[PDB]
Amino acid sequence: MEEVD
Amino acid sequence: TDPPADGALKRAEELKTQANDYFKAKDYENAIKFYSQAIELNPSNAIYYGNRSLAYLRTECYGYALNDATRAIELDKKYIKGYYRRAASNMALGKFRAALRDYETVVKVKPHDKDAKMKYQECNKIVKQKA
Repeated sequence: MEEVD
Repeated sequence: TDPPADGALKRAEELKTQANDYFKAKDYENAIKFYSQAIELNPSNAIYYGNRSLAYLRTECYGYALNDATRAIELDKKYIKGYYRRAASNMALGKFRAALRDYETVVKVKPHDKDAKMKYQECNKIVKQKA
């Protein structure tokens, strides 16, 4: 999704 | 100095988000940059070094990647996605056994996570590709 970190 | 204050830290948190937005923008070097800027704001965040090395990992800068990934593990001794970064660094370098050791550790923490499993088993099978 967007959870790169 | 103690941990930098709010605004500074939260801005480092910002650059974390901004660099994420650059990773989403498919620009890993700006992501690298903003993460570096975040290291200027705070220091001991495996998040910053981890995705910075992850950015280097996208740009096949595995030399820096291996450094920054390992560096993250020095900053946040337990960061699962941080090991994952270092593992990918070793994996990409051709150190499948070294990478396997890191990936193995990740999959030993969350074996329920195929996100961890995937690269573990991938490295593992490749070790078997090597006999």
